[PDB]
Order: sequence, then structure tokens, then C-alpha cells
Amino acid sequence: MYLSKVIIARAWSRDLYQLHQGLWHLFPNRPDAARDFLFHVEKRNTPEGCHVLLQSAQMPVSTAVATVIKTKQVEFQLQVGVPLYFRLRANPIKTILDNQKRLDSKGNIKRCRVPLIKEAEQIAWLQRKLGNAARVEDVHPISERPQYFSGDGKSGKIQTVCFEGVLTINDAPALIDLVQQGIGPAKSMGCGLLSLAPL
RNA sequence: AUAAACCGACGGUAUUGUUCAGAUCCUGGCUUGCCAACAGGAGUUCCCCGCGCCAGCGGGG
Repeated sequence: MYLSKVIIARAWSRDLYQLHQGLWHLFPNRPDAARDFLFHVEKRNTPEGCHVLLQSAQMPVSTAVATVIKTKQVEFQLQVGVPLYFRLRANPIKTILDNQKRLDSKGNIKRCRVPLIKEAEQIAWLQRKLGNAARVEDVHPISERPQYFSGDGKSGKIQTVCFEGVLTINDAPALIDLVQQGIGPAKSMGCGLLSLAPL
């Protein structure tokens, strides 16, 4: 597992799709299939590009558009019952089936993921996702701008929520699994990266 | 097919050498951009795949 800080040129950073496709070229294997990586956008505006915190299973190699600043080999050593700081940009949703009777490819009724617009439901979603791995001691749900994107031929939305707070570890391997694999949908759109720190 | 018809105005040639546009000059003095203002109602968020479905839960992009 490798943790890095990467910057992407503005000309290759208009949509989250462009961020994904641009970050992709740091690991040349086809088809891996991958992503074996997660990332979190901290600064969105140029120059030089957009700053990103990239967790991966390989060592990134800088390209023309994607520039690595620092790289780290890291082993998460988590102890039980220890208070920690956490940050997680996530996509809290509810899969429901459409009030409009739109049709998918199979001729059945289409489903839609909808944002949870109430704090209680978001926090409930969070502690639910964590489960027996950890218990949320304190949480700040930061409301973000709705993100839009393009490609391949579809224009869609990703409403994100940025959780920042304190938690306590109950089970370490489960939490390591949560960090490594990611939490929630839109993992390719810069969600699911759980960042931890000591207080 | 007409004072028409047939029917070259043709050949040869550096415009050349010399030349500071120079010296003098504050654009200065006087100026509030002020008065009024919840962003809140909203769970739609576009494409696949697996398992559910008076519910929905996930995995990819």
C-alpha cells in the first residue's frame, strides 16, 4: 500500500471523470482491472492543477499531466479502544426505484440513487457503514457542492458529504479493510478514502 | 470574304559617390459610494453488473 500527494494540470482537470482518467495513468497495467486506488481532492483550483491525496496498492510514476510530490510506503497498525481523528468524503445515498416510470436496458423499471439530505440520516449512514469496526464519538458533516460530470455519453450528479471527527476503534482488521477497500459509492469520483490520525 | 486580304517596331543600356537633427522643460491643486436583505422548499443521481423487492443493499465507471 502506497500513500502519495499528486497534482493534476488544469487542462486535465475539468470533470471528476478527467481526474479519474488522469490519475489512472500512474499505474500502467491492462486490464488490471483496477482501481486499486482511492483519492481525495483537497485543493481544486490551478496552478499547478488540483491537489489530491492518493491511496493505492502500487507506487505512482509521474506523468506530464500528473505530478507526484511525495510517496509513502505505509503499514496501518491500529490498536483497540484508542480515540482517533478521521476524514471521509462520501456519497450517502438511497437506492430506490424511479417515481418516473423510466425504462432501463432490460425493460424493467429503472433505479435511482438519491442523496440523504438530513444530517441524522447521513451520520446514521456513516456509523452504519463503519459498523463493528469503529464507533463514532463525534462527527461534523460538512455539506459540499454537488459535483457533475461527463462521459462516456452521460451527464450525471454526485452529491458528496465530508465527514470530519473523532472515532474509537473496536475491531482493527475490519477497519483496515474499510480503509483499503473504501467506504460507500463513487469511489472513482474521489470518495471512500478514510483518512485517520492520532489526537 | 469590306482601301479588304497576306501582315512583330524591332534589337543594345548600374543612376551612381559624400552626410548627428541637434540643445532647454513638475501636469500641478480639491473629492464617503452611503441607505434595505433567512437560501429554504426539497431524499431524482445519468450507465452497467450481482442479490433483494409494499422494502432496498451493494460492486464498477
